[PDB]
Amino acid sequence: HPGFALTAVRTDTFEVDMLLYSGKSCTSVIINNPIVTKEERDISTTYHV
Amino acid sequence: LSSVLEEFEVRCVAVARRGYTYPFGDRGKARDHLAVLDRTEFDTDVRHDAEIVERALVSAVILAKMSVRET
Amino acid sequence: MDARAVAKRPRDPADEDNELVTALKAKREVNTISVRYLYHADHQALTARFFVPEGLVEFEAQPGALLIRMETGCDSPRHLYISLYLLGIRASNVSASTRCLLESVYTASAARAALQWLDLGPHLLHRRLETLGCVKTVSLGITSLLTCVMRGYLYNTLKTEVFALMIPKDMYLTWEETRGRLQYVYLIIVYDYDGPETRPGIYVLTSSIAHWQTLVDVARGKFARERCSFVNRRITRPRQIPLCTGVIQKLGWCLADDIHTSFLVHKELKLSVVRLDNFSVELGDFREFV
Amino acid sequence: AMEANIFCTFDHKLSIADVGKLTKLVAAVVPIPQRLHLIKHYQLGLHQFVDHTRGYVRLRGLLRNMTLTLMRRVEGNQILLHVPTHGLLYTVLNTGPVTWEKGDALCVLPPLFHGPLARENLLTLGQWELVLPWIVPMPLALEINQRLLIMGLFSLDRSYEEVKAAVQQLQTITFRDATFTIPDPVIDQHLLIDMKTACLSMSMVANLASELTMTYVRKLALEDSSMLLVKCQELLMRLDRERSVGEPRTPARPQHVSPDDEIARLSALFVMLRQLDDLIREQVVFTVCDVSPDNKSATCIFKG
Amino acid sequence: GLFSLDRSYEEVKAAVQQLQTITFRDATFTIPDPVIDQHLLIDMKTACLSMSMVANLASELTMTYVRKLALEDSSMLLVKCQELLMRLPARPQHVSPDDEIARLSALFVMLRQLDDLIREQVVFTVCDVSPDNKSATCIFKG
Repeated sequence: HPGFALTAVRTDTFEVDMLLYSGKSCTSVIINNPIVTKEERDISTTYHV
Repeated sequence: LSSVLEEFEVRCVAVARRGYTYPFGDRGKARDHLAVLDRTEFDTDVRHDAEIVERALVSAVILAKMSVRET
Repeated sequence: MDARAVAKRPRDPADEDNELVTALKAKREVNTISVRYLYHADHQALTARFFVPEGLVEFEAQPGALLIRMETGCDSPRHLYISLYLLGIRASNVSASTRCLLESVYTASAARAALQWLDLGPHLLHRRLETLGCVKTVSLGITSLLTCVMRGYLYNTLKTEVFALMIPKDMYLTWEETRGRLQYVYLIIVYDYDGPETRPGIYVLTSSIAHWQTLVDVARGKFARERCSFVNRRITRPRQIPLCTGVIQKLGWCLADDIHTSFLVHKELKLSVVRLDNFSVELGDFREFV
Repeated sequence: AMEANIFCTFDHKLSIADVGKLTKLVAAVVPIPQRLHLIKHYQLGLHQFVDHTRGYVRLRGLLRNMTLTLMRRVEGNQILLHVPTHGLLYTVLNTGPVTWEKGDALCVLPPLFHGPLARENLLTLGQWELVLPWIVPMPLALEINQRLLIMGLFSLDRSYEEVKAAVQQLQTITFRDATFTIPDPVIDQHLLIDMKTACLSMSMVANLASELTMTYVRKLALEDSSMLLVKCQELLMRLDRERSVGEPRTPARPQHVSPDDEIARLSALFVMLRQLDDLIREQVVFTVCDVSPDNKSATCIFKG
Repeated sequence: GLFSLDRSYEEVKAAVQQLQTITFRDATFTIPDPVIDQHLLIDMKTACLSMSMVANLASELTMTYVRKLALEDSSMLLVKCQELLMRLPARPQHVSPDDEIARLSALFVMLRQLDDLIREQVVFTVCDVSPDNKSATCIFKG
């Protein structure tokens, strides 16, 4: 035994399945209509809604 | 030996001038002997000179053998 | 072989319904998505998204700044996107007061890694760089996703606003006292030679000249002093053979009349810069010369 | 309207398995010797330029004049081949050995497959095959073109081990990702005429230029403009070590010389550069932006 | 512009009478009044400075490559080279793969700026030629 005490710390990962309660009409969700922008990959043409 | 001893570093450093340039099949191995080659010095005591010579020639001949692909 | 068809004027794509609308029309279904108009459908300009570290975001939130790839030994990352401003701390052309100014803003380990990478190698900087274009629509985040123009005009989405290229006033210089109605923009590294290291000398030289012959020749006027520094080094150091004296590459072109003095605003620090406005991009490549 | 394209057909019949091998090449460059419409497959590809005694220089010297063209859509009995337009986007396959990082300046070079077999054979057809040029980043092309030019100078002296080892290193390039060794131009103990024409194109300027510049620098030096001409005169000595306490401070210069024969040496000097001109300047032909995952497909604006 | 200096003025007339003519593509042509000028003097200095620097870039073996060839091989192309060069195996002095590739890459820098003084930017690249030869289609406009 040396003269040193040792105090290791160690984090532990636990999977958790949270429940989430909230009151009715707690927040608004104003939304614009979705829109399709067009890119141009040289063969296939990707979009971005 | 002090007359030869000063000249000895000149011929020793001259080998490094060509050792960095000459091609090899494993440049990273020959570079280690080149690094030891440039660190050579001389202790104030005369007795230490005999050891540095073996530290140099052994590291140097391993480089020279590769030029002819000697085993 | 329809004679009525060859006489037709070409049909505009806009005259036809959008390609998504042409599919929905056959089923007459109405999706919730608004396919009535396709945004970004009209851009001659080319762009690409580039992930960037957050430690280089400064002096880039304003649209219009050069992106230059910089490979450096390790594969993690294989490349880095230096700002033209971040490279100016290495430039000898920058004023000592201006150099101390912005360099304090680049107080990040990622930006600090750039200055270390310029030091590690004997190899000259100009071959390590490759211009990608100019900043547009910064993502602004923990890991910014900068968009960069490969060709054409810089501008805001839907062409609501035309982005202006920003170049610092110190790097900018002129040759002829009478600008033409049009002049091409050039990025021009110019090494000046010195004992311990060959210091870079950044410049941006807009000029009405386009032909490569007359461009490099008028460049030898003001830069003749660097040529004497190079020829002197060529005989000074046998078995030491630096290449070139300066490097030119086309950066694009501008209307010249748009040019005027301006200043950036970031971190409560104004920084005067020449302001190219309608800067269409026309990237070229570095051209070695003495 | 249909996009403008180049139709092409095979005189040979195609097996159903053979048609599927072309599907991998749908997004790859296919060089064409000359712009046309209908084209026989014998004209198609770089394979028609294959030669025995001719070296690598013959391929690149003719490939520079060739019209690069993308593969478009195989029709079975016909093959479309759209020609890229300058300033516009066009996909290209990563046929080249090296992986393509974003923004790299691609350029075309003839293939340089070496000794041991790798992936290569694909389209045997009538004792004929569709080879394709390598597409390479610009900085590597600056190196690969130079490695051949040095090994051609060493073709004269295989006898000594020192050159025999030094050629092996230039034969083996070392860069990022996988290395790909460059095949030796030397063969049958004698250099090929194309590399010999290239080595002679440099060897003339390497020597003939030395004694011809001496006549003219001395007279321009009196004008004393930028003062560089006086310092340039010391460069002419081509010394490495500082001069020993002996002659000559002045560079060597031709004596007498026939009045008209001196004119012939000047015209002979520049003409060698024209044979070397194909090697003097690599040129970008593609500029990639975003790169597809697994370093296969690419998105490149066309150049040239 | 090079020949005119360091030479007798009457000797220059013998060259100007003939160098102005060109027999390219069978048909002859003639330059309209060539004159040495300050416009050429900058073209002289750019060549005398560039070509002189090329002399201090060839390797000691690369300059010897001619003499190495004539001792072992000869051809009709080489026979003309023997007259152009100065009047009058063995170990290479050194063979460094790094020193050689470095001097070679710097040598191309001098040439790319050297060729361009006689080169011009391409204005057109023909693809097809009409039988009348009056006109033809082209690519790569200036």
